Amino acid sequence: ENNDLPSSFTGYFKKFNTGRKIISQEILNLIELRMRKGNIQLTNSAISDALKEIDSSVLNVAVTGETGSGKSSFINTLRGIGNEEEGAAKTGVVEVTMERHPYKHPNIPNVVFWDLPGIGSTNFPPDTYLEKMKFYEYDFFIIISATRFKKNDIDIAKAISAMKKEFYFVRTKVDSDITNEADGEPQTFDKEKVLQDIRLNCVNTFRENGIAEPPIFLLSNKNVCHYDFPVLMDKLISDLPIYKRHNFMVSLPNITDSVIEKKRQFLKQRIWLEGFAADLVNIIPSLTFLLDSDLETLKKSMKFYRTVFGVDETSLQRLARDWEIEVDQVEAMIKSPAVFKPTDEETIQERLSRYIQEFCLANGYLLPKNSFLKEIFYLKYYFLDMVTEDAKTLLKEICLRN
Ligand SMILES: Nc1nc2c(ncn2[C@@H]2O[C@H](COP(=O)(O)OP(=O)(O)NP(=O)(O)O)[C@@H](O)[C@H]2O)c(=O)[nH]1
Ligand SMILES: [Mg+2]
Repeated sequence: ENNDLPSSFTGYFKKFNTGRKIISQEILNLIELRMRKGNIQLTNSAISDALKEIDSSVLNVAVTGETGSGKSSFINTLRGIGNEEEGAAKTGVVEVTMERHPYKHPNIPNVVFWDLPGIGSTNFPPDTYLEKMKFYEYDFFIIISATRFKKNDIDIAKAISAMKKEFYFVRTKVDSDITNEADGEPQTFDKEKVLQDIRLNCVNTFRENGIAEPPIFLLSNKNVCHYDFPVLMDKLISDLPIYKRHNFMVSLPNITDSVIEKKRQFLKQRIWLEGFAADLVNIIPSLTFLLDSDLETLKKSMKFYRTVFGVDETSLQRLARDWEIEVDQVEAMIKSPAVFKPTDEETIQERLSRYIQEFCLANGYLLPKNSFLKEIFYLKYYFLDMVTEDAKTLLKEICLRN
């Protein structure tokens, strides 16, 4: 195929949708220009900066609404926390306080959810409210409502729109409405129709009050991944500057296979980046000896991936708790927990040695003839596929246990 490095390096990213790239074209060109000239110190530095930006990226998400709107369950769902685990948002807690309480993401501390007090329980008018709540500090400004449209909510929307700014409308408890129509309306019932009506009623409420009509999302916290949740996350990511997508993408709850699959694609681009900033070699990866200086990097990488896909230690026992079984049985459903557990069958070195042969037999080296990433990186790809698979497996169990 292509025996050119600069060319092969950037040729890799065309394997992802324009919106699922984690680095801009411009930045990608910078890296190539340097690489083209052969200036190794500068191309490593360029990549390094690019990853520095991605990581240091901070994300502030503001969520507002009246009590019982679903505001807590929402924020907790976006953090992978139960509605009662230590560090969860509680109802009316912020309302009484009358002050915004932040909630850093457990694994991605750079992602912050700001639970804002319902304007109803504050002696602040719309504009003063936003002012006190520091509106221009959030990347996202969500307004959450349930079945009844609150007059307060309307005024806030009216203030933001009149301000020429944007916000998202997350309507919850849609499940309640579908169960009510099904009950009283035997045949004249249809979730698809009920859904449509609820949506057009939100649309008009905004139009009627002279609001520009924002992105609307109907959903249920008593059964996420079922309605506009997947769409909600796609929209949120799409509205982000490229460099901020990575951190928010990997933070997202693993509610569907697509979310999970989208996470893997992002990380497959990070490995490639790390692989090159680390500099290529001419020795076949399966013929290398793994140093402890490497086994660590790989143990650290595995802990991160596992956490990102919710198949780590905590997440596991948490699931054992629900299903009333034990972690063991759970770890027996997936593969990643075993990787670093010494068994009578083989030692770490022996196992990782095999993973590299299998990976390259199935995927070949990803570069031009006699060019290779350092072994340590092919293993990350391997770990990444294993974790992705595991998350998917467990997600099936979660649903298979209704
Ligand atoms: N059926 C159903 N219930 C929901 C949904 N979202 C939240 N709830 C329910 O509402 C209760 C509490 O909602 P919760 O999110 O705590 O309220 P809150 O909006 O956060 N209060 P606060 O606004 O003060 O933060 C729980 O009983 C949960 O069943 C939903 O989409 N469908
Ligand atoms: Mg709350």
